[PDB]
Amino acid sequence: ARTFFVGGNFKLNGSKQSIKEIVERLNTASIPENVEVVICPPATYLDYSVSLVKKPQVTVGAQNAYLKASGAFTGENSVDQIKDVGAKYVILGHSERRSYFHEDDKFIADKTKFALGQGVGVILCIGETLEEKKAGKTLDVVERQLNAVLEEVKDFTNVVVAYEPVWAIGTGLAATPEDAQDIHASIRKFLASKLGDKAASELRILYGGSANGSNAVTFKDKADVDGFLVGGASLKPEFVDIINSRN
Amino acid sequence: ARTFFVGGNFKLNGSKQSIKEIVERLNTASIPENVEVVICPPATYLDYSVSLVKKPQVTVGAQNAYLKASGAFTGENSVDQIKDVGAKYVILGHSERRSYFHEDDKFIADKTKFALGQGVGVILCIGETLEEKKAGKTLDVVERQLNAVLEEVKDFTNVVVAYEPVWAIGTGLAATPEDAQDIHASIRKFLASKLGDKAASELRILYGGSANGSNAVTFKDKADVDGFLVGGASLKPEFVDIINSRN
Repeated sequence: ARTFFVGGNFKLNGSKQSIKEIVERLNTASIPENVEVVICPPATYLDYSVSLVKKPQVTVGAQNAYLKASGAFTGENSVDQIKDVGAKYVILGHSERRSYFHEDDKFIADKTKFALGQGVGVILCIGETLEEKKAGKTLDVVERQLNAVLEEVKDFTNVVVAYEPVWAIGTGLAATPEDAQDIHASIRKFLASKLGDKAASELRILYGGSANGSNAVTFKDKADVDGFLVGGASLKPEFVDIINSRN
Repeated sequence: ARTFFVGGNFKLNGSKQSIKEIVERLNTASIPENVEVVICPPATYLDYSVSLVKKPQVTVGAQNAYLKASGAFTGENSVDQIKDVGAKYVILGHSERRSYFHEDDKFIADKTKFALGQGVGVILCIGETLEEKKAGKTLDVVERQLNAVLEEVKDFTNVVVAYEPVWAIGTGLAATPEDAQDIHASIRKFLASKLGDKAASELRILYGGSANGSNAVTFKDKADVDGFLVGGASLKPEFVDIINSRN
């Protein structure tokens, strides 16, 4: 079956002291043996985070990387350097980068192929805005975003897809577990038409909307929801509750 | 007088092993007592670099940071993280980010004001392209870039300016020490009209064109060249020669 996957996107937050607390808590926490947890701290703390982890179920990932391993790209992160310090994943296509930093569909596709090629797992993010949602373009958007990646990537074995309901950010709107199940199902069905039912059935699709200790359990019976890409809750003790939400 | 300043921009290069070698060499190297050396490794190696440095003249800097200390900005570096791990500087406005990552004049200005406000030193980069050079817009460009920063920054005490002759990168053209002295003098005179002669006389203006162990010495008698923002050579043993180029 698809292994429950909980990613923790710290975003631009954390210090050596606060992250030490986050990791030590995970080191002593009682969590399922068959769960995959990936904490994603700022690049400045990747090495340190890896050094602190003493839990088999926990690995470390970066929040972004470039499409080349090295070169004259001042300010970027490299998947090879991420690997060098012991990290195992990289978040690509996060809505905050597609919007604020104008990373287009192909940029994300190019980064994904490169990361996978260097042996680094990818937490691929997709999602539509409120405007796109109201225009009834939800499927058109996620399909366009995925299609771009499919042009460069044929194997999603080392990939997990995170659906971000951008339309629910600061809009006074809220996505429900039913909303998640519906779109995850459509996404899985779409990817099956492009990669075949088998690959589609093995792909973890994570809910990337507001996920916390209080509401994680409300998604436990959604068949096509295989985990989460947690936001601010990943910096708190309740992150452990999310990991145990399907016990 | 102005203290000689040598920055080493590693760009997207390095491994824990290679950086250890670079830092250990600087630790045991014979360098001037009155020189400020700032090595700038990828964010992934900032903490490790600081931990290895044992030379008083050597400090560490990041290659880029956002204009906020924390928040929902997945993939960015924060000036507070720089301070947290003992780093002291941040490179802002490097040509590679202005071009490839579409960072405009105001974005750099905002980042600079924020970085300085947090007590982090800034290596402010400016420079014109081949087209701008050919159109004789060199001065118009550097002045435009600086003016944007001046709108937000009124004190350059904790700033060092790096002039990048982008027009000499992969174009078949080469800048000379005479070219550097001329533009540096013009930059200083311009800033003097805005910040006053005293502030301008204390400002370090670094040559950011191709600078290596072989040609560093050719800039020794140029009164307005106060140092370098070294590229590829900062990854090699000759970086030490650049640091000693004015003995």
